[PDB]
Amino acid sequence: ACLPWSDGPC
Repeated sequence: ACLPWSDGPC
């Protein structure tokens, strides 16, 4: 699950 400050490849 993508990160808040580092979403990335969801």
